[PDB]
Amino acid sequence: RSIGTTKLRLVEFSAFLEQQRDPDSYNKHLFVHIGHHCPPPLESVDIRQIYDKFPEKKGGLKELFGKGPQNAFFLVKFWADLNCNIQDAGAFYGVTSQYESSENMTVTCSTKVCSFGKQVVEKVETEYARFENGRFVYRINRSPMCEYMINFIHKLKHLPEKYMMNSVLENFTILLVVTNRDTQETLLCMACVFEVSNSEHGAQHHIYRLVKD
Amino acid sequence: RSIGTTKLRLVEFSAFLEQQRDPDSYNKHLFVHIGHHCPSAPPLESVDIRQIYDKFPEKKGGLKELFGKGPQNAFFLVKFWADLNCNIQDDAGAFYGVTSQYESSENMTVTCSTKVCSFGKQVVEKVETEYARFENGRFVYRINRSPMCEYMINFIHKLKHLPEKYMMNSVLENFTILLVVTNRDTQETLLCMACVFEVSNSEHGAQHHIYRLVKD
Amino acid sequence: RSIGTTKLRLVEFSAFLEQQRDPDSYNKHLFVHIGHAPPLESVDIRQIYDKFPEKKGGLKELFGKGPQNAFFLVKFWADLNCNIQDDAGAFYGVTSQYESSENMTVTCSTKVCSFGKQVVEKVETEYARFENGRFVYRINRSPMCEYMINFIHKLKHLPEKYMMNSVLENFTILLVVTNRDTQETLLCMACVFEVSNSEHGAQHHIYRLVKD
Amino acid sequence: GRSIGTTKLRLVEFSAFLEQQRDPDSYNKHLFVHIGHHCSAPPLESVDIRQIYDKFPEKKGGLKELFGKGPQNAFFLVKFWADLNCNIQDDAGAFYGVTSQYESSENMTVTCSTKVCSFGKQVVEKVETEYARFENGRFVYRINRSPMCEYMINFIHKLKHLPEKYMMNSVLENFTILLVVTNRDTQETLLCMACVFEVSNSEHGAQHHIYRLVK
Ligand SMILES: *CCC(=O)N1CCc2ccc(Oc3ccc(C(F)(F)F)c(F)c3)cc2C1
Ligand SMILES: *CCC(=O)N1CCc2ccc(Oc3ccc(C(F)(F)F)c(F)c3)cc2C1
Ligand SMILES: *CCC(=O)N1CCc2ccc(Oc3ccc(C(F)(F)F)c(F)c3)cc2C1
Ligand SMILES: *CCC(=O)N1CCc2ccc(Oc3ccc(C(F)(F)F)c(F)c3)cc2C1
Repeated sequence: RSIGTTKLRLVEFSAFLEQQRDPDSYNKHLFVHIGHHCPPPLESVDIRQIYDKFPEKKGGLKELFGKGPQNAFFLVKFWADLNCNIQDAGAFYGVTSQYESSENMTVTCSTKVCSFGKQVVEKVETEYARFENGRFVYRINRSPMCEYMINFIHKLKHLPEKYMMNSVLENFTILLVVTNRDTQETLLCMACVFEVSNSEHGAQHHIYRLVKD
Repeated sequence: RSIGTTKLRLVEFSAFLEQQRDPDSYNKHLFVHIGHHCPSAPPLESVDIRQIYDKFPEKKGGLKELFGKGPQNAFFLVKFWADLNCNIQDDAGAFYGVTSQYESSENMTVTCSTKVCSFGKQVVEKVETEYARFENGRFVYRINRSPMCEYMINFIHKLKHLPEKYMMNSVLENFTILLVVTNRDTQETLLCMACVFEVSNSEHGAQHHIYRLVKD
Repeated sequence: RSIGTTKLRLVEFSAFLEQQRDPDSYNKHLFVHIGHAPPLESVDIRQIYDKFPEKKGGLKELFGKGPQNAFFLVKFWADLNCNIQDDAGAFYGVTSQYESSENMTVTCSTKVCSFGKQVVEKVETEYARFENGRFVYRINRSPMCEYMINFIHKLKHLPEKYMMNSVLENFTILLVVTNRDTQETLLCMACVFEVSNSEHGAQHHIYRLVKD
Repeated sequence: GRSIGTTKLRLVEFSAFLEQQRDPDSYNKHLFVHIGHHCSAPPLESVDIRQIYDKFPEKKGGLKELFGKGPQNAFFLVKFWADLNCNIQDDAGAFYGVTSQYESSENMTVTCSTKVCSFGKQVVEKVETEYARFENGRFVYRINRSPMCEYMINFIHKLKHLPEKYMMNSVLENFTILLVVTNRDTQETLLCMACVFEVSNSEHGAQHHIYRLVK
């Protein structure tokens, strides 16, 4: 009941704000987080429902899902924790991700930020395996957020009501595609949709399998 | 110059409070900090060790006995101005810790003795043994995230309960810590740091002043 | 399954030898390792009571207080295929990592036992760090005691593996992880040892400890 | 003693290495080259930059243009004696990497440009942007385990196939690396290292010699 195949598993996804107010003061706030698999079957969602929320030209979600394998494709619903004081104090907006496999491969992680189903920015990162605790580990550590995403978070936090933030987020999505660079095989695909958390616990997520009917 | 000989050099001393308010919220506050930095600077100022003998434990294993055995160039006075500007969230997922790092050209087994003293009498001692790790062309001795004893956690709580820094400084006049790093095999004193404390009133946060201890 | 409960789970256990031959050369050899399928096999705890101490705070007393689902037998096949070139820049160490949903002060007791009698105890207190959505307890590089370093040397001096296995019949390690505040047993690992003859190196088999 | 640094940025670590995992119980790490953290003392020995212009790319964005813009105190020649005494095992989960660390009193976005040059012509460029971490009372810029490009992995293999170090040294006469660390916001050159290579005369050691570049 996690984001993974037999070939690759998501261990960590963390989007955060670090703030160093002074030499004695450090703070780290998590906006969204997914942790490592821990021992019912995963709920399914028809991919046709999200076709308009992602690009559908050459290399689009429909084309990618068509090539398969279908068991690599997940819908991730995020509730973002925006309860943080953005000070004046060096700020760093970052994303940390970790994957694990039994196999050693060169993996390419494609991150596409999408507004009304149109690509606004793509970030491409290549990662090589590291043998830790009896498995091959792939870590993108402290990937800096683009100015688009920093500005977007600022604009959302300016809205006085969470229903207004959720309304804006209806047209905001992120597509994460992890590919074996050598074979061009899709290892993992995460279609990400966003709301703001109202919970005291903070950031939440719900994972679904993507299928056709 | 720095807290260091040809045999051992202090790289880092950091006393801190970590607080995890919730799964999305982490904070780390430094109370005191020393780092080693490449000098641009004069030799370290001297203090007569006779002036501080009453502020530390004496008789067998005491500062006078340790300084007598030498070497004298291993002995330093450290004046700390502690940053107490932090919100203790009722110790909700709180960790009080000390990180220290030393470096040497030699591979040694080092023993770090910490004696907390009230009016010149030992109130608690902590002893830690460290083994070298060869990192970046030097032997490194790292105590990572050593937990503070309950005496020190309670003491910090009591100080922060005082409404004025002048009241905290009055209490701290009679509070000292003696740090002794020893070669466990030869029993040679590598470094000795006699530590005295005030609270910082600076905007920048924690401050420190290092002196050599001499006899004259 | 794995070594864990709802309250605490073993993530990593490694016993190793590091050697720094020169400034450009570093080597690390693992003797034994555990990293986190049908349900785990059961073993009757009565079979192993004589292999561990049974006075006040002993295995029978600990198992009696429970919970029983915290108690495991770990059979290790140790990889002794390593050139102890010298103790020349050599470090013998143990790394362990545990995870829990709860924030606790955990006490890790390690008892080395010869013919069911304690020869050395190491007690290590660990405080949580919240990493990747869980509380993590890491003993990062715990130095081996001289007893264990000398024991490994003496075993490797024997010309045949059957002789090493014979000596190891009367050697055990008891690992007890306790909530320091409540004194609840979180995990107990009763460890028994053979030498590996496998090309793959170190192996292990985990069992639940039960009464019948 | 000798240190690659200015008042604005100082090299703490440069390490090029090979990690090998022979089996689940066996790990090895070999350093090819290493520069450590180092601190009155006299000036560094000088080299006329005109002598090395042919050994690095020139015209627009070139070493002459970079040195012209300055500051001159940011420019260093680094002679490396590489340790190639290592057993490259057959497909044994190998990782070829470079680890670098810089420190500053100032908080900056720094861009590290690495240009591998054969006969003074760029064969590969790697660009890495690093953001500061405030650690032990300073801003630290760490590129941890940057993977070596196939060109460099293949080059190390081909050199090690030669039966004599003097033959490797002959090949290395036309091999250089240019490291340029830039303040991304202001486009100021913080540090420039013009790197030349020999194989070490030692059985098991790596060495280096640092020089100032002058006109
Ligand atoms: C340039 C691309 C980039 O900076 N990204 C894309 C990857 C990524 C994924 C998740 C997050 O985290 C958030 C945080 C807050 C919200 C908000 F505003 F509440 F909806 C998010 F949608 C996503 C950042 C990035 C950064
Ligand atoms: C059991 C010993 C222990 O926990 N120690 C001794 C070593 C040590 C050194 C320094 C600090 O940091 C502080 C922080 C604040 C004050 C205060 F409050 F100003 F007095 C200090 F005196 C010392 C902690 C320890 C912890
Ligand atoms: C002082 C205690 C100590 O040093 N320990 C106890 C914990 C521990 C657990 C496992 C190992 O690893 C080995 C390695 C080899 C053998 C051998 F030789 F096969 F018997 C073992 F039994 C255990 C070391 C320690 C170290
Ligand atoms: C794609 C660029 C790359 O992978 N690089 C360039 C940066 C770098 C710097 C130094 C080293 O280390 C060596 C090791 C050995 C030799 C040799 F062959 F002996 F001369 C070197 F020249 C350089 C690697 C890189 C990797």
